[PDB]
Parts: sequence; C-alpha cells; structure tokens
Amino acid sequence: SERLSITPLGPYIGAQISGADLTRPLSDNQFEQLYHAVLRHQVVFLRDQAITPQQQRALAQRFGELHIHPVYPHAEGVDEIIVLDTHNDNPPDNDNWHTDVTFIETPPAGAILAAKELPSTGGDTLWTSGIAAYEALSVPFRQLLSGLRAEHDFRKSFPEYKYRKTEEEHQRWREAVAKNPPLLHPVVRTHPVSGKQALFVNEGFTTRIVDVSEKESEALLSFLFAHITKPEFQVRWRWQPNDIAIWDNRVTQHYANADYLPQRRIMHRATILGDKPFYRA
Amino acid sequence: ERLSITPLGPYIGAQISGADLTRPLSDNQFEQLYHAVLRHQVVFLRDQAITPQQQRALAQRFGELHIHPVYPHAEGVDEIIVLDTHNDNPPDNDNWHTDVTFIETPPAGAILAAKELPSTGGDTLWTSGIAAYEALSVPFRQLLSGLRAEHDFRKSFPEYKYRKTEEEHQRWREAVAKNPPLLHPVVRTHPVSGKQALFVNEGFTTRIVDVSEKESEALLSFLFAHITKPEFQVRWRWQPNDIAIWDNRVTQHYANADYLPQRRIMHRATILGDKPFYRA
Ligand SMILES: O=C(O)CCC(=O)C(=O)O
Ligand SMILES: O=C(O)CCC(=O)C(=O)O
Ligand SMILES: [Fe+2]
Ligand SMILES: [Fe+2]
Repeated sequence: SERLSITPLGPYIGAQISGADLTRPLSDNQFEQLYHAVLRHQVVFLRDQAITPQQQRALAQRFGELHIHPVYPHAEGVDEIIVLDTHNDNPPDNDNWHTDVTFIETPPAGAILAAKELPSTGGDTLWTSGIAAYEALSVPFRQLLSGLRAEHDFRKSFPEYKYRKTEEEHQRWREAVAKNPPLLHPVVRTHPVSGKQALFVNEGFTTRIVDVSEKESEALLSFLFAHITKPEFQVRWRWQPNDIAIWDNRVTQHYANADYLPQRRIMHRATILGDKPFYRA
Repeated sequence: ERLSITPLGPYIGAQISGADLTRPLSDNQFEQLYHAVLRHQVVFLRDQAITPQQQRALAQRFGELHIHPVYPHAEGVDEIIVLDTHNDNPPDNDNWHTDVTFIETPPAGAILAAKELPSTGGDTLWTSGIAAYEALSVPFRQLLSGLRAEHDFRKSFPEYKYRKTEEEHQRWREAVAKNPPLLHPVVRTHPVSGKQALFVNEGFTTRIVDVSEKESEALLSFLFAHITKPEFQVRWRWQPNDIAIWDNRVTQHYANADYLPQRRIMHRATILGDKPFYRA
C-alpha cells in the first residue's frame, strides 16, 4: 500500500480518508498512517467499505483487545460486534454527549462504526475534541481541573426503569450493574501516546467530581457539559450506506441524532479496549 | 464597665449591650466595640435613641465620613444620610450587594439607625465573605485567589430603566461616565485581620476578567448562590432605635422590600474605606 489520501474536515478534528480497501487486510505502511491518522485527527472517515462483522472484528483486533458490551445486542455469532438497530420499538439512546464505556477501569481507546441500514435523511453523528476544549480553557481553569477526579457510573446512561420490558432484559441490567460499580477517572487526561492534555469527562456517565463540593461539582460539570458543545470543537458527519468511522475514544465524545423514527436505522460497531486513563504534568 | 457581646452565630453577627451611644464611649468601650465589629462583621445595639450628631460622632471614630451629593441628610448633619422609603420612594436595596464597590475605594463600613419603622417587615440580612470563602474546597480557594473582577455601575443601574424621559437618560449617561468599570480582588485580604474573604456581590460584579467569559458566568453563577447560603448569614428584625454597625469590607447585605405601603426611615453614616487588595 503506497499511501493514503487524508483530507482534514477541520483544524482540530475531522478527516476523510480514501485509498484503503477495508474488506481485505492492509500492509504495515498503511496501518501506521491510518493509525496515526485517527491519532492525529481524532476521528477519521472512510467511505465505500461494505464489510461484514468478522472483517470489522478483524481490523479492530489489529489495534488491540476488543470489549464486549453488557446490555447492547450483538450481531449473530459475532459477540465482539454490537448492533444498533433502531426503530419505533427500539428508540435511539445515543443522542447525548458521551465517551464509550468510561464506566470500566480501562475505557476503550477506539471504535469503528459501520452504516448498514440508514433512513432517508437524519441520524447524523457528531464527535467533539477533548483536547481542543482543554486548550480553550483559561490557564486558571486548567490549573483547577487538572488533578481532579470524577466518578463514572453505568446507571447514569442505563437506568433501571429503562430495562424492565422483560424480566430477561431486567436481569441483564442487574448483572451489568454488578460488574461495573462507579469508579474514578481524571478530569484532565494525558493521552498515552501523544501526551497531549484533554478534558476527560462526559455527560453520559460522569456523575460528579469527588475532589470538590457537591455544588462546586454541579457548577463545574454544568459548565463542562455545555463547553464541549461549542462548534469549533467538533466535526459532523452525514451518514451513507456502507461507511466506516474510526475514532480515538481517549480524547473525544460523540452524539448520535435521534430524528429518523419511525424509520429504521442499523449500525454495527467494533470496540477496541484501552489502558488506564491517567494524568501527568 | 465591659460591654456585653452576645454572638448571634458561629460565623457572623452579634448583639452588644452596655453601651450608651448617646454619650462618648470610653477607650475601653470603643475598643471592644471596634474589635467586635471586626470579629463579628456586623453587630447590633438596641435601645439607642441617638441624634444624627451623636451618630456622626460615633462614626468619626471609625474613620472619615462621606457627605452624600444626592441623598438628603439629617437636620443639619451632612454626614448622616436619610433613607426615607414609602410608596413614593420604594425600597431598592432588596438584592445582595456590598456598598459602592464600583469605585476604587469602597466604604469600609457603615452605621445604620432605625428612626421609624413599618409594623413588620424590613428585615436586613448580612452574609459573611469570610465563612463563604472558607466553605470552599481547596481547589476553589486556589482558583479564586488572585483572580480579579470587574465592578460596574450599570449592572445595578441598567440603561433600560432610565429611558422614560430623555432627561433621565443623559443624567444616566453622565453617571456612567463618572463611574467607569473597574477591578477588585475576587478574594480580598482584610486590611486589619488578614483574613481572606470572597469579595464579589451580584449588585455590581459583572465578571472575572482573569478567565473566559463562559467560565466567569459559571463561576459567578456559583458564587452568587454560594454566598446566599443560610449558614453564612445573620438576619435582623428591626426595632425603633436599633443601631447596626458593619464591616462592608468583607460582607454583603440584603434589605427586604416587603412593607409598603408603610413608611420606613433610617439614618446612615458611611465610613470611607481604603483600596481593596489580595495578599497570599
Ligand atoms: O449510531 C451511531 O452513529 C453512533 C452510535 C454510538 O453512539 C456508538 O456506537 O457508540
Ligand atoms: O435599609 C436597610 O436596612 C439597609 C439599606 C442598605 O442596603 C444600606 O444602607 O446600605
Ligand atoms: Fe457511542
Ligand atoms: Fe447597601
């Protein structure tokens, strides 16, 4: 593989890449750059790549160990890959800013989304840079946040009252809650590789900053959750059938619009595991 | 005779008995009165039927007094302002504020005397800037210490409320010119005790200049609420002839406007203060 065409969709986050057939493995000249592409633009987009779960699970394992979701349905015979089929009976639930599975000791470092069945229009998906948003913070503020820890809870994005349709569904929730208690993650996170600083909190799971008072936390989080929706921090993608999206889950957050029902939307996703989030001067 | 100092709480306010403010106080009495004001930030003395003069004489022992260019004053004592509120001059102090912080040298304190009062209502409350600051977590203390905030005249006196007649629209424009926005420490070090205290008030503070606009809005939103917490306050129910002495350097106060159509008359002495500063 000679090289790849990387087109930045913005100065901070965004990149549309081509010249990379994702149905068949790739060399080591290609991976490096594609790897460093996602590690550079935080989230890259590759089009026209009609690949099946196994193919998706394949590449995802090239980045690292994959993670299995405790409540979301998986594709047939393919646990590793979770399926997001949405309709009137199964409303969308990712229309909130979040960072995939930060409720575990070592949150996923990346993920690969793939469009299967898309509605006529809608279902756009956004990503926001945790590193930009940090840079946008005044010095006095970085000093404040850096060093503080914030709790993450599975229940915040998955409440019991939302998993009682059946007794099975309820049982699965109870188990998932059990294996995932609330735990701490730095407000400011140092990227394992780059070493760049980034805001590591997200509305989907962060319940509170334990290092300050309850109301100081409400006020700080109330600011951070708004701060990250600033346009200049994000890239927006309009989906098209058979499309690939790979992003770094250590320094970003995404949001998936809910505006296509009663139509049906089907997405497949691979979830690469990562290390222990941390902070360092 | 030592004065009786009864604290009204663990952080702020106290009621003092044993002092006859109608006559000069001995060194021993003024000193324990002075020190009680620094300690409790706001003290109250009841049954003190004094004259403006006698009030001025007491205020002059705390520092220079202000002669107000507008507000009317007592019989023949320019230093004693008359705050006469009723239906044709409604109360306008029912908001948390620190007096005239929009000038380089906000008053160091004041002496308020209740001349005439509504049958009920008119309660005035003070909130402790010291207790509020110390109730912050170490990370907020280090954040707010050293930051500066803008204090604007126009935040308490908005242009949209002075547009009726084009007359009181230019005298507004004029006021706004004689009092431009200026800065103060977000955390003020008391000139005497060296105690640190939050020094913003929503009557005049418009924003922290040392951080972003949004960050400022979030911080102030928090601080304007944090200081209204019950634990940091003392509430006073007035009685005719009450005297209240407070340290405007580290507190804020709020006067309830819930007694019209009844009439309320207070006499006030304003004590000029020095420059507000922060020193670690
Ligand atoms: O449906 C999408 O486009 C994204 C869904 C999502 O938030 C995820 O897979 O983590
Ligand atoms: O009327 C009062 O009791 C207090 C009014 C006031 O805010 C002041 O004198 O500064
Ligand atoms: Fe997601
Ligand atoms: Fe006042």
